[PDB]
Amino acid sequence: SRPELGDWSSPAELAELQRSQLPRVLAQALRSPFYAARYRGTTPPRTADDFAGVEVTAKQDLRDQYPFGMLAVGREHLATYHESSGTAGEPTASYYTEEDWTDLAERFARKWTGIHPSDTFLVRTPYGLVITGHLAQAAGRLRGATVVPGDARSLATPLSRMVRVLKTLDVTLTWCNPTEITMLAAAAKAAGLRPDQDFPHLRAMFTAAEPLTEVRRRRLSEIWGGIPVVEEYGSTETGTIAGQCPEGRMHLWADRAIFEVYDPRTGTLSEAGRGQMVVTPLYRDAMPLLRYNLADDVEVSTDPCGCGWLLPTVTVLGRAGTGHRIGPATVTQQRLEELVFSLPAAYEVMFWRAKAHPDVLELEFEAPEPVRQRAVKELGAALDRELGVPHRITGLAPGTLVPAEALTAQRDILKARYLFAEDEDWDKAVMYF
Amino acid sequence: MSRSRPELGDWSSPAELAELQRSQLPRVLAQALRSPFYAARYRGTTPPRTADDFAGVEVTAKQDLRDQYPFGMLAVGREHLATYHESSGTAGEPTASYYTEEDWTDLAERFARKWTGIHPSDTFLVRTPYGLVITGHLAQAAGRLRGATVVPGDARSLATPLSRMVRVLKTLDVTLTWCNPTEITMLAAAAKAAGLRPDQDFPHLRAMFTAAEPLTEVRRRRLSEIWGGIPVVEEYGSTETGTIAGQCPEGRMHLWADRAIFEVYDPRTGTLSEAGRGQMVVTPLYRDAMPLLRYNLADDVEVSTDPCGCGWLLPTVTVLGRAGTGHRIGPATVTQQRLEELVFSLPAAYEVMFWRAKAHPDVLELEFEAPEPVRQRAVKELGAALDRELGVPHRITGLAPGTLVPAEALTAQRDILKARYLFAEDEDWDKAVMYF
Ligand SMILES: Nc1ncnc2c1ncn2[C@@H]1O[C@H](COP(=O)(O)O)[C@@H](O)[C@H]1O
Ligand SMILES: Nc1ncnc2c1ncn2[C@@H]1O[C@H](COP(=O)(O)O)[C@@H](O)[C@H]1O
Ligand SMILES: Nc1c(O)cccc1C(=O)O
Ligand SMILES: Nc1c(O)cccc1C(=O)O
Ligand SMILES: Nc1c(O)cccc1C(=O)O
Ligand SMILES: Nc1c(O)cccc1C(=O)O
Ligand SMILES: [Mg+2]
Ligand SMILES: [Mg+2]
Ligand SMILES: [Mg+2]
Ligand SMILES: [Zn+2]
Ligand SMILES: [Zn+2]
Repeated sequence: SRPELGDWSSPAELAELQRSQLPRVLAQALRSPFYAARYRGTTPPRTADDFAGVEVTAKQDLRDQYPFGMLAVGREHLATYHESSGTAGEPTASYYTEEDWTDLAERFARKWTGIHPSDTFLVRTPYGLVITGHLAQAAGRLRGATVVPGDARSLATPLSRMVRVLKTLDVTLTWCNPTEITMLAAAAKAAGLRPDQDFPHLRAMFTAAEPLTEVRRRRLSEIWGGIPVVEEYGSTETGTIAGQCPEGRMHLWADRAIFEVYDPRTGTLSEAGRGQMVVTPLYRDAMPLLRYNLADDVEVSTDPCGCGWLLPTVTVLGRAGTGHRIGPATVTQQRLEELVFSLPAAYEVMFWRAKAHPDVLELEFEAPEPVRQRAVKELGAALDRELGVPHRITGLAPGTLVPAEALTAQRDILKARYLFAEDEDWDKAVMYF
Repeated sequence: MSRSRPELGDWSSPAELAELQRSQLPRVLAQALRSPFYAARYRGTTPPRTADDFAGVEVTAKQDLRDQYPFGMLAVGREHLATYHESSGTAGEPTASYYTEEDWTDLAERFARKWTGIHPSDTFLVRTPYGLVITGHLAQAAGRLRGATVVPGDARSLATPLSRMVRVLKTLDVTLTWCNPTEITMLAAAAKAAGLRPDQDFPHLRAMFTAAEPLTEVRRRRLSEIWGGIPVVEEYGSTETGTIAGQCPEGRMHLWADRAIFEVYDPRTGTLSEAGRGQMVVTPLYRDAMPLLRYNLADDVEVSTDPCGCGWLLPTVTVLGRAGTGHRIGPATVTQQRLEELVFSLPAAYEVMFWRAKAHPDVLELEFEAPEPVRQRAVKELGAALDRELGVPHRITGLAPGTLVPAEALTAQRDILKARYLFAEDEDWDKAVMYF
């Protein structure tokens, strides 16, 4: 019913797998109050050729239509409801039928390392309204992997507990953002476990949600013993839209969506190049999207890649591509990250932050005491040689940017209690979290 | 014809129920021996295989589940597990439980035994944790079994503060909630703080499912009244057992005895019986991954086989738990359950929801929040109730709202941020790496 990797042998065959779905997709879209309103008074697009004419759908549209302005089915058919991360003030609602969920789960499950019944899969992203935890769990169950629901941002599951679970359950796969990969490495050391040796069953780490350079991705692999760090690109509104190949580039899942690159200035859409990621999902019923602009800054290739899936590649600059002018130079987060994570691994520089002033780059990072002044000097020389920005670099003690208590605090999972003995803490009566 | 597990109405007498149970025990006892824990227990001797042998079977204690952490109780290949969970309470001494896909169908069916129904027309806010504990996953699996739209509210997540849950309750026309009874009061207080009346401004809310705390009928009825007189539907369960009892329309919880053998353990005499007062013992009948033979939850319960007005033909259960622990204060014994009945007997217009007490050898110290006009009435009436019902000496203090339950818990909104490393000059770079 839905295409599989290897169902097309050329870009022309891929294009027809897409084109054949557009009548159903355009018919389903018009069922939603948003698109019915958009094409009121005129004749709607109904054929594949008409799709070239279709107007972009912006984030602002999804926000204006809160909660169910984008809904194309009866609510009786919805399986789950979700809201996006970012501004709580302007919620972005997304919702999925059971059949919508099978497409979502299949796309996440396209992990070049596999997800198997022999896997124990720690899901360490949030389950609170956002889709990310539910998505990894649904893929885990689709493939028969034992799912350990770690959740994230939950008082029930601090880092100390996740490290104990990683070790004691022989976890084989993780799902968490790239910062959480470093947070778990720092929490592992604090629990007396070496990330590079003491987790012999950990075979791959799945990651997304942040702009991630190859330089940082490779260091995260090295920190955890040289195991694969497998990136994907997605959103609450779209699910997974690209996944890594064994060579380390992300390929667009174009059999399940039409991908286009939007120039915001000219307002023109092309199938490759530099611009804003536009997505038309092909296998949705509940929340149809026509050329939804994620507004992520991306470069799409279509270059023949060494893996040979016959899919375009994508690099996600995102916000990390926003140039800040500092004296004569433009610095991006992506370029700073490459310099920070080019420091030797033995310096253990993982946690850092920078502020762009009009005149100077202020940058702080944690490094153990013996190596700190080497690290400050080498990062300074790297910035001089690569950017020529003025900089004030400060090395900090570990425990300064990422406090020791975040790495080691354990928290009992209490329920409300009302009657206490004299020697008990009655501060946990009603505020027990 | 073609469901493999029993449903309400498949037995017409206690004798028929008993045979539905006994017929599963050879499979259950064979599966139990496959686990390292039971194979070790019955090493060197003859293991139990038949129904008659079950009378002989030794209790499995919580301390056994802790000693066996993580997979000493595992009876199948790890390839067959769907999910892994750990219990609430002490993080220092974890209890693991785990379930195959088929184990999950039994769990989901038991939660779904809600006398109010769960239908495709329902929008179901799941407001218990998804972090290792089973509760969020269990409500979500039942929601999907019955076709209800599941809103994963999670609980104890920085992503879902009460202000956001109130907005969701209202704007999505939520029909069903699942959360502990304290969370029901927290949501009511957050609604008021947002300028919404729980008793009128949520017209689509038709029932509230609850568990996890000892809950008196007096408190349960007040929680119903606060939210407009809608049903508050209780169940009783544990991470290791799933749902073991659920409420009937008359307001008592019935044991799901078609899916487990329930026994009451007297710790003093060390005897197991099918009814009475003591510690809840459970033998689940429809699980493969983590077989349990007479697992003692150690919850303090009263099981009655007395007929209820509902007519389901299952024994009822009351869960005293910790709230049944007598603290002696001179000649009087005070229980949480009895204090709760007095606090929630105060008139609803006084708005007393949040309280706490400490047992001193000489005096009961009790504090609660009440609006200013009514506070002195509340202090006096609760004092007279304690004098009349317990005769304990008491120091009762009424507190300003925002004192036990801060305003920021009820109204604070929190952006769901991702890590950022490079900031413009005017931004807060404190959310770089600690972005929670
Ligand atoms: N691999 C990735 N690299 C960079 N940014 C990503 C990646 N995956 C997700 N994102 C970002 O996360 C957003 C998803 O937002 P949300 O739907 O709120 O979870 C995307 O639109 C991107 O801005
Ligand atoms: N309806 C209920 N009434 C009283 N206590 C309950 C109820 N439901 C659950 N519990 C308690 O919560 C425990 C479950 O603990 P856990 O497995 O850690 O979630 C039970 O063993 C009881 O102590
Ligand atoms: N994927 C995520 C999201 O959507 C929101 C917050 C956190 C994450 C993550 O990967 O941890
Ligand atoms: N990165 C994501 C993904 O791959 C799937 C779904 C959501 C996200 C996200 O960034 O939140
Ligand atoms: N059900 C719960 C649990 O098992 C642990 C902690 C909290 C709850 C709850 O109902 O909120
Ligand atoms: N309270 C619970 C329930 O009702 C079902 C399953 C588990 C629990 C729990 O408290 O762990
Ligand atoms: Mg529905
Ligand atoms: Mg498995
Ligand atoms: Mg328990
Ligand atoms: Zn490739
Ligand atoms: Zn009854």
